[PDB]
Amino acid sequence: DIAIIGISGRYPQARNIHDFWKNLRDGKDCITEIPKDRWDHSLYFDEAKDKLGKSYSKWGGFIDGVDQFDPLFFHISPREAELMDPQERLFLQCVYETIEDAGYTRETLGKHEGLGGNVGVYVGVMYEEYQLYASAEQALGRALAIAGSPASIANRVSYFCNFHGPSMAVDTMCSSSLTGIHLACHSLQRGECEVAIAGGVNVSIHPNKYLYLSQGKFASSKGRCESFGEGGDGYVPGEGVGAVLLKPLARAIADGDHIYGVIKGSAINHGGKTNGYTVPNPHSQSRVIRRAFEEAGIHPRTVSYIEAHGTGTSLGDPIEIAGLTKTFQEYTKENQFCAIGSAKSNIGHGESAAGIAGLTKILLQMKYKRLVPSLHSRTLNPNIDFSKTPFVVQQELAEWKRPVIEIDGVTREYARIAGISSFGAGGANAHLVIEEYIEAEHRPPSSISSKNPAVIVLSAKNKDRLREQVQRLLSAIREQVLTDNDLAEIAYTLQVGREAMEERFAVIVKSISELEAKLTYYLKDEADSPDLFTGQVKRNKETMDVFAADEDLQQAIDTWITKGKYAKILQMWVQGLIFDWNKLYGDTKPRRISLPAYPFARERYWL
Amino acid sequence: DIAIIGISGRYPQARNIHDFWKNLRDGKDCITEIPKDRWDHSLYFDEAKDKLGKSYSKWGGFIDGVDQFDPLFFHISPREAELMDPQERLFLQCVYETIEDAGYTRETLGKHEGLGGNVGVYVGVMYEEYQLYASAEQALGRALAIAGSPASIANRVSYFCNFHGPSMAVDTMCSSSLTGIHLACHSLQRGECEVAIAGGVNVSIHPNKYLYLSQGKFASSKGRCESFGEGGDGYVPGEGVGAVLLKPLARAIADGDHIYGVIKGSAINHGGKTNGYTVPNPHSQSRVIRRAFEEAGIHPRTVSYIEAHGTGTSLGDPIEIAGLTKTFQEYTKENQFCAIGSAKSNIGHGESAAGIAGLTKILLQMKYKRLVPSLHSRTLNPNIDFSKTPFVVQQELAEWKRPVIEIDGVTREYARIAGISSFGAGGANAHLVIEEYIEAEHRPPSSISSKNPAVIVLSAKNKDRLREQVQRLLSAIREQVLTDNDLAEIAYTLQVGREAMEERFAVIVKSISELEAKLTYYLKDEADSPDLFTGQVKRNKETMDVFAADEDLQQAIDTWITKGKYAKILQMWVQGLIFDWNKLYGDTKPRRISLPAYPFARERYWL
Repeated sequence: DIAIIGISGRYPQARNIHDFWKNLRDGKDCITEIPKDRWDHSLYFDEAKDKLGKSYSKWGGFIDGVDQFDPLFFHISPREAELMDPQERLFLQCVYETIEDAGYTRETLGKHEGLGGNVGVYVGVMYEEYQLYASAEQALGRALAIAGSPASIANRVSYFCNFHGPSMAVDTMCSSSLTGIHLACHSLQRGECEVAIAGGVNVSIHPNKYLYLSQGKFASSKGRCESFGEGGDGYVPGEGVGAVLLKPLARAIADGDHIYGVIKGSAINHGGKTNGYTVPNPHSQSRVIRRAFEEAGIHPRTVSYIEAHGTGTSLGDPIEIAGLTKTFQEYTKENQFCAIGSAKSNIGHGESAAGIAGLTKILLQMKYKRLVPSLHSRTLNPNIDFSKTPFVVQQELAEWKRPVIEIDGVTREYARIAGISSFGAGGANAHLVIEEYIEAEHRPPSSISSKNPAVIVLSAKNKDRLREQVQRLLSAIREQVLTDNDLAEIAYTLQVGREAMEERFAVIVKSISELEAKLTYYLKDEADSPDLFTGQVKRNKETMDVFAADEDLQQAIDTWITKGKYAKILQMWVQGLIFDWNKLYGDTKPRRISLPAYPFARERYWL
Repeated sequence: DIAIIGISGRYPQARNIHDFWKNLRDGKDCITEIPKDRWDHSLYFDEAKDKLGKSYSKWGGFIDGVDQFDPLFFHISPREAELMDPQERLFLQCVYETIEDAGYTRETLGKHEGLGGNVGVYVGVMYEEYQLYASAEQALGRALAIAGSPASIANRVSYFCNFHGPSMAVDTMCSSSLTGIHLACHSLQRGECEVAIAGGVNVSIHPNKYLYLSQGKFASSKGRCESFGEGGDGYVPGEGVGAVLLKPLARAIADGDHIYGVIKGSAINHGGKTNGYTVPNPHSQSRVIRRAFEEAGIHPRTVSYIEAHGTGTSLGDPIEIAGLTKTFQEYTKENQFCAIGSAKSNIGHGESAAGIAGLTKILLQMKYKRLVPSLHSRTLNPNIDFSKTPFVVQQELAEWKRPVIEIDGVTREYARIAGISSFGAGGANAHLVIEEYIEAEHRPPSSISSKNPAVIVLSAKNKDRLREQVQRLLSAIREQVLTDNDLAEIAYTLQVGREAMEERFAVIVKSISELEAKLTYYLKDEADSPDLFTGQVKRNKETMDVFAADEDLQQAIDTWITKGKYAKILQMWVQGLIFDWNKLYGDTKPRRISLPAYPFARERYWL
């Protein structure tokens, strides 16, 4: 029982999980031609399978802004950033976004150690194609040295966030993210780490990838993308970066963090010797799925949705279906009781982030309570008939009904269990089982009233960043339909889940409508207005000692907080004082919620 | 308690662990100038730290024959081999050599599964610099596509050997091998794998490595190699490949496999935020060593030898010594009771195989019962004084005396415990604790006599390979001073630890001297002679069904074996028959011993 308390990711035509969900439910094939920002793309295309390495050329899912970073926010020189892997940059940003989404600060995440916290980091990456530019430059002349060591992608994260736990970069073909989650979960069970950060990353920036994908017949001709049925003969590579935060279920419940799902079981293996290399083994797939389900203590009859490795390959889909059918028929002989689909039909093939993307899709589906359509499964493979299999491919958006079944003379309404599979080209295979979280009790004791008004504080490094942050908060309060009953939750998340920074903005509000009105008024260029607090921290330094080496001022702060006079405390917190927000809540701690993260800058940095 | 039952490795100026031990005990600095087979090496040298990337140029440990392979033995086309990573080739060869050394066949290693065996594979590799040639070719014109994915290094091994367990390639800077051993040991404890193969690999084949190592001030000026003391300011990179076979101690004892050592405990972590990147944290080092020793249940007072990360860096050695001193002073305040050294002063800096090389050095020292001299530690660092520390650097070959101490009023003669540390540049740190294996009882019941003569069988794929194998066996029987009391052990190892192949040679022998005489006579070109059996397997195929679909012949074989008439059974095993050698030994199973492995061919294959 390992809970998920935070997730983030950038995927093609989607900067956030919310945009990803919008594209998923709208059924959008977010796969287009290669941008001109990357290689010219006209040197290698020939429309025939002869020796150029292309002819599977203008089809790939790409994330906008791969060369965008805010190195200053991380205390990194521009000269260092220009030569640090974009995978590393993007993973660092995604980990920070995930930590912010979880409602935890780097200085209080797993911090129950006294020196910085025992947090593990696991990242799935296959290859680095950034130093290949250095090699090309060396061959042409000049001199340049980019080195790889994909361990940096996690070591830099652990160094910046000051984590004291294991930091390793696993590597299994097309299953690195699932293997990383496997290892992180086992570390959590053993107690090596109190909290973990698992994830994966992949970006396509050098044509060598496509050249190899064509030299080997792993490409997908002129088809738009993966097709789970009807004569699919390849897969379309895609970019993608993602991360998820893992904590034991009991600790998450006690701390009150919002939980997306629970990873009940996990498994990995290798197929072995087959009739050639890069040929999957249905027996091994069945065994790994079997062991995952046993470790999870789950009856397959209770499963409702399973995400498959997909790839639309001619000789991967029937084998995967056979393995699933064999490992499901052992216990139940019923048919057409489960749904099957893949996010690859939407976003392409990450090859390292495929597993994390599928996990994100499953979590979004389980949060919005709606099964999402698949793509290109209109006709289905003629080779295999789904009538005998227990799987029916989902084609349209539908309510994910809570399963109700009858086993062994007993009728029960089981929860929403789901499965995800990821099989590597080399032979490595991985599987995860997931289940939804059911809250025990849910009631806020009317904590908002004239006796205790809501305090809203936002901190950033500049004026533009603060403006973007407030814009995003307003847009979120609109698009996620937030109410005045989750005002204390927003206040707590913003108080003890966002680092204090140079520029600070604070207001006292009563209703959500008043909050929105004051935020819009601030967006309008007005200087002097009531209940508006704005300030810096570095312009003022003479009174730092005055309020740092004095305890009677702390007693005055306690008295003012008891009285409810938040105006002065905010007027001087916006300036410079450390403030324990936790003691503001004597008891009945409010839970955390998802809010927009820091709007990093978009500075360009390339060789 | 995880036992070691087999090891292999190729290191500079050493094709085998025996040559490695010879060079270690002789105190040989096996670090020389870059061979002309690799890059020209005269393009980048300038003797000054200005912009060419060299000026730390002609100093590195290299393994002879990095482009040598026997693809036919592995059923791989020459065209495939020319474009498969030399790291992958060398690791495959080393894994086969390790399995052969352990006295286990691929078809009987962890084979208690019914379909091929649940064996795990873990490999430590930092970077692949082989596709950089493809990039250079692309830039210059033409077209070529080598792709990396260092997971292949393990996936190919698992596919060839038909293993059904996890196969992953970890990546931590300069600690990948130790992290792999960590993960393999925990998998063994959890039961995911019954047997494991851990290892590491590194080869230097592209100048970009040295260019980066100079651009960053991680190089070692004009000094020959690492210097643990007296003004060392860098490290010298080196090539190296190695592997070790891991099994639980009880299973190894029951199966009778020879055991090198026992891994009592292991630990890994990350330093965190320090005063800059690539700066070690003594507190983190102390904590990881602490946790390793607790997991091992070992009192540091009982430790006798500890291998350090070394690297001779100006700002790594005092910090490592401080960490070790802090984590050792907690329990004991005594000084100069332990020895410290590094194999890096001999073989350079593997950066992925450093840990496996140190483990090999420790195992060889613990087998030959002799502490080996360090190198370049004549004067020692003036900054740190070893008088207060519990460590004295070993400078000459000496007997590794069994420690005898007095703790808490109780005097005891403890075993030979040892430690090994490996710290990464990024911040990842790892530590292992090792202890020797003490046999309970040791006596052969005079199993060799006229009533049961020794049977010696050797199989290879050709005549030249068989000739080399017999030459190596004779040279080994001479150089390891084997007697006539370990004739049954050799017979069993050769019978149930070597795959039957096309060319087979069999003899019946009584004394070791007679064995050597017959082998030498065979080396001499004679055709017809007594007690000599030679044959093929594929020239004869008509009687295969005759002896495969007949059981009365099996009864005749049993009767002949009972009678002791081995001549006919060998005369026809040399031809084609499967034979269960195990039933030849009714009881009192003989143990396995280390013998030379298959002499792979030296075919050259490069871009």
